Amino acid sequence: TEKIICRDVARGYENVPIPCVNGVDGEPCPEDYKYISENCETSTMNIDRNITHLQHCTCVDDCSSSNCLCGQLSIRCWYDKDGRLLQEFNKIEPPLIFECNQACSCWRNCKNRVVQSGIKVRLQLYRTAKMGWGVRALQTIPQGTFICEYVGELISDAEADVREDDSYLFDLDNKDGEVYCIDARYYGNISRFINHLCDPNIIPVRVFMLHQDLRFPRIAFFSSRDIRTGEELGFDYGDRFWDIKYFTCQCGSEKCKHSAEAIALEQS
Amino acid sequence: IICRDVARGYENVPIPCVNGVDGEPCPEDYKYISENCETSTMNIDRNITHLQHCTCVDDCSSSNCLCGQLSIRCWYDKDGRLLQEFNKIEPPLIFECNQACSCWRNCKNRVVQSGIKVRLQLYRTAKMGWGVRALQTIPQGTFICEYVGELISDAEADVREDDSYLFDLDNEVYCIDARYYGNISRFINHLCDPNIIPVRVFMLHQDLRFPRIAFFSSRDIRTGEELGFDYGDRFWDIKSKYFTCQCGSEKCKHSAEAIALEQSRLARLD
Ligand SMILES: COc1cc2c(NC3CCN(C(C)C)CC3)nc(C3CCCCC3)nc2cc1OCCCN1CCCC1
Ligand SMILES: COc1cc2c(NC3CCN(C(C)C)CC3)nc(C3CCCCC3)nc2cc1OCCCN1CCCC1
Ligand SMILES: Nc1ncnc2c1ncn2[C@@H]1O[C@H](CSCC[C@H](N)C(=O)O)[C@@H](O)[C@H]1O
Ligand SMILES: Nc1ncnc2c1ncn2[C@@H]1O[C@H](CSCC[C@H](N)C(=O)O)[C@@H](O)[C@H]1O
Ligand SMILES: [Zn+2]
Ligand SMILES: [Zn+2]
Ligand SMILES: [Zn+2]
Ligand SMILES: [Zn+2]
Ligand SMILES: [Zn+2]
Ligand SMILES: [Zn+2]
Ligand SMILES: [Zn+2]
Ligand SMILES: [Zn+2]
Repeated sequence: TEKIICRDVARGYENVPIPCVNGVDGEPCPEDYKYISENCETSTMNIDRNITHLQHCTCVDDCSSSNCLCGQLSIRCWYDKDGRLLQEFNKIEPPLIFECNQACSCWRNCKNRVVQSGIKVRLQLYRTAKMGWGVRALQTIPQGTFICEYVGELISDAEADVREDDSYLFDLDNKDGEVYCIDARYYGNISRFINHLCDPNIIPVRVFMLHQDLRFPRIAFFSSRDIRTGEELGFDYGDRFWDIKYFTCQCGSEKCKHSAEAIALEQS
Repeated sequence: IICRDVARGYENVPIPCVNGVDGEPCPEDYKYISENCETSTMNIDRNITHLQHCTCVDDCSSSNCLCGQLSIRCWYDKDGRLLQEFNKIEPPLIFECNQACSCWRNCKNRVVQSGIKVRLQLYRTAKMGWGVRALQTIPQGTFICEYVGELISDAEADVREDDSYLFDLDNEVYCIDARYYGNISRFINHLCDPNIIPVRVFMLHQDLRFPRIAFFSSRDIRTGEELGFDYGDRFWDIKSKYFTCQCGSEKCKHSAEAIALEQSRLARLD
């Protein structure tokens, strides 16, 4: 039978509790990491936090106009009235989102402040059948809804290359510059338990909020379609992960590109 | 009511602005910010491994909370008010719980980080310009607001024309300048009979160069009563050559009447 291992893995740091359940085996709630709601540093990253370096808008409205400088920096503001990404949003090659900040003239509740307002959907940490821990939806989630942020430890490329466990690295590669990582192995949030799906229902987006240091985008997961209740969330880890990894994909999708069956067909 | 919220929704509560004295509109010669900002490379030590934290599995109400111990004892009661025994003359540093603690976000040692809870008003006074008054009764030791401004160096503070909004952070001295960037606390006037006290607090970082200033009530504050702290003699030694105190207290130490009595006491002596 299924039991509640923990009422809130986030210890009240989120807008909503993120409980933990297991109805598959006798493995307890994971405790081999530190839950953090916001990205942390373990060495000086010299993030540019200078308020005068912030590009901002002069909006006296709710930032719903074509004239919002912040919306313009993002090509257009991609959020609708309810905070969901527009259907026209490029899901394959997504643009950078520049949310409003503390230097804008607008209010804290303007239409360009979705990711900075945190988690709004009901999520659950649960034990899967062949992928260990996973994250599923406790409610129906419409397409373009913000889910959560890929929160971890901000580390350099030189540091990522010295780490034994690389199963929690998110790459932050820019146009023509530096390489920085988010490692969610020692420090991370709920997104560290999101598994790979060959048919994914969430997409990662590079977002800027309180700072605009281009070497440090924050990763926001948005639904890439309508998600049913109980449905497991997942994004494509990329071919680099499957080229690196010892274990085959257990997503079980009919359109699975990284199963042992699919791998053996490609080699043949 | 001239403005519904001077904080543009950045606070837990709206901070409205009123004027029933003159024709001056609500102030717009500054940028409202809910949190301290930087205008130069400050590099506040934000390394999570450098954080002193507790191992509390409870709500941090015990004598065993390391964070409470760093603060001598946790000075907050069940309701988040400072204990009566709290040294109001020479206050200790408060080390609130942080993201490295094992406790929950709603533990008993997280008062200042949970922001403004009292209903405040920005209003026009009779002889002190803009001031901040209470729209509710406030019990002693209640957290009011933070002295939010721009984080600047001593060398920078010495190069600034307007020094009427500087808060000193001495331990290498740093300042909070609330002239260009600031919050509601930038309108808190000086009172010779003060009802609020400043306290140095540490929360998400423990870079001792940058304590955050928290204002707590020093006594029970009636509704409508203007909030104010003692700016210190250093301010009145600077600013007396230009203006005198208008707090109107019977125990006023910086009124033109008090200044003229001291100069007459010295001329009678030597
Ligand atoms: C297979 O998993 C990844 C391995 C990665 C990896 N491997 C290095 C190889 C050298 N190795 C040394 C001990 C010899 C250290 C580890 N390196 C890097 C950056 C790349 C730029 C240069 C610095 C390092 N990123 C990775 C990202 C990976 O995940 C990809 C995204 C999907 N993740 C899954 C969970 C969250 C999102
Ligand atoms: C009169 O107000 C103050 C003036 C100050 C002041 N003045 C300097 C003098 C030199 N001057 C140069 C043109 C030569 C530049 C300005 N300097 C400093 C520090 C001292 C240590 C080294 C850096 C500078 N602190 C001050 C604090 C003050 O307020 C005290 C508290 C009350 N405030 C009221 C609002 C909120 C709290
Ligand atoms: N589609 C998939 N097939 C098999 N294993 C998967 C998978 N997706 C994720 N995993 C597992 O999850 C790791 C990435 S982090 C995901 C959280 C993890 N399942 C946990 O229990 O902590 C992968 O390295 C692998 O161990
Ligand atoms: N007790 C007092 N007597 C006379 N002026 C005062 C005062 N307390 C504060 N002030 C005024 O307030 C300044 C500090 S900032 C306080 C906010 C200010 N009253 C405003 O309208 O913006 C002082 O330099 C002085 O201009
Ligand atoms: Zn705008
Ligand atoms: Zn806006
Ligand atoms: Zn904006
Ligand atoms: Zn698969
Ligand atoms: Zn504790
Ligand atoms: Zn605590
Ligand atoms: Zn603590
Ligand atoms: Zn006075």
